Amino acid sequence: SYQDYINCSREALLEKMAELLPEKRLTHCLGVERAAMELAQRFGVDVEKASLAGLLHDYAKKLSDQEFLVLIDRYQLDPDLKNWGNNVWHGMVGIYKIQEDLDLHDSEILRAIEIHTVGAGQMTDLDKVIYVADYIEHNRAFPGVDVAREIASLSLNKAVAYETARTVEYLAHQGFPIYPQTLETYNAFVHYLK
Amino acid sequence: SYQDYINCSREALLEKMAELLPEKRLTHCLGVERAAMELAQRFGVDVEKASLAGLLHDYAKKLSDQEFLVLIDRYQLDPDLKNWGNNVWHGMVGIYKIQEDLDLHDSEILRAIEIHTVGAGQMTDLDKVIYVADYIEHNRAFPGVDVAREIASLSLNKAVAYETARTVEYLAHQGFPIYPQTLETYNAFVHYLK
Ligand SMILES: Nc1ncnc2c1ncn2[C@@H]1O[C@H](COP(=O)(O)O)[C@@H](O)[C@H]1O
Ligand SMILES: Nc1ncnc2c1ncn2[C@@H]1O[C@H](COP(=O)(O)O)[C@@H](O)[C@H]1O
Ligand SMILES: [Fe+3]
Ligand SMILES: [Fe+3]
Ligand SMILES: [Fe+3]
Ligand SMILES: [Fe+3]
Repeated sequence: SYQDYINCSREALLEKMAELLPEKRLTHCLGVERAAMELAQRFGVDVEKASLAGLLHDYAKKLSDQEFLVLIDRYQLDPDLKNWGNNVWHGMVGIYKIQEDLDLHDSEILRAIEIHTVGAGQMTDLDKVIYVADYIEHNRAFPGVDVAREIASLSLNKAVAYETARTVEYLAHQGFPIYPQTLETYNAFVHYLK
Repeated sequence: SYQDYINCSREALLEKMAELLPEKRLTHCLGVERAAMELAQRFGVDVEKASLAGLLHDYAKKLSDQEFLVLIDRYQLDPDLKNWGNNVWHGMVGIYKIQEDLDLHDSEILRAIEIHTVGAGQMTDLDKVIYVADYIEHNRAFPGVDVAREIASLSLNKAVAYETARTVEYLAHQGFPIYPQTLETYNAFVHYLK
């Protein structure tokens, strides 16, 4: 059960999360919970760790800038993080909030949530499941989600590669800064597209 | 004159370059020579340094992999360079060939050619002129070259930002690895797009 990892039940979590997040964000988290489960089954990942990471992944999505900044200092994280924003922080810093609120200490789940947005050059299979589940969960309908879904049905590595290539492409298309760890992911996984 | 910087005349250079490169690549270099001159005038860069860098920028475009690898060892360059290819090498490594063949020692011209493909987080105005001239020279006709040209008529910084955003976008669109120094450029210049 989830109580094996956090300090409350799935139901109590859901109640807590419904306070912290708007409907759409919570529905998305439930989406990722389900998608992570199906991917974990297909690729030999502990389904329960995947489900819980999936549900928790955007837990900290609505922390203010101020709170993230507070968290950066308190946990003495990379000072460069202050030069960034919510996109980077909700996973990379938001893990400290999750740890505070829910007494989550499992290093594998924490890592999966940590790098769900930006990935890393080295990802565990759990990491990859969350990173992909987030992209392909059943409520998303961006153009090309069907291609992501087909790729994720066959290869987790190729799904990571595809998602990261489309993110780098969209960020550059939009003229947004690209967190350098995302490029690390991109360059590690890009060979899989072939 | 060019003899102020290299060991032969412009004419003798052109003869030498016509041997080293196919017509299209040489025509391109002449294109960049002219474009660099016009940009140097507009933005307060020494027109002669700009012209010469522009003409020399793709001098080493057809060195073999083997020669680049030879050059990496001899000049004891970043060993990571071996993990890459022509795109990165012709500027970043090709400067050593140019120095060998033409006795070019001016640090400013060398730097401009060095990073003409990938840029850097810090670029001199000469660097920027070459980086942009390469993109907008009169023989290019890629879709959007007209937008690049208009931007380069008004702002060198914005021209750098635009070119780099389109390169990052195209590399990700194509599924090619992205040399991490290119992202350095992208993230330094991207604010200029606003
Ligand atoms: N390296 C990055 N730098 C900045 N934003 C990013 C990066 N990678 C992903 N994002 C964006 O962060 C937002 C949240 O992503 P996600 O956590 O995957 O839903 C999305 O709009 C992504 O485009
Ligand atoms: N960071 C990079 N990594 C790999 N290739 C690149 C990078 N930046 C530019 N290129 C490519 O290298 C080629 C030569 O570029 P240029 O020297 O600007 O004509 C072009 O096809 C560019 O798309
Ligand atoms: Fe997220
Ligand atoms: Fe999400
Ligand atoms: Fe070039
Ligand atoms: Fe060129």
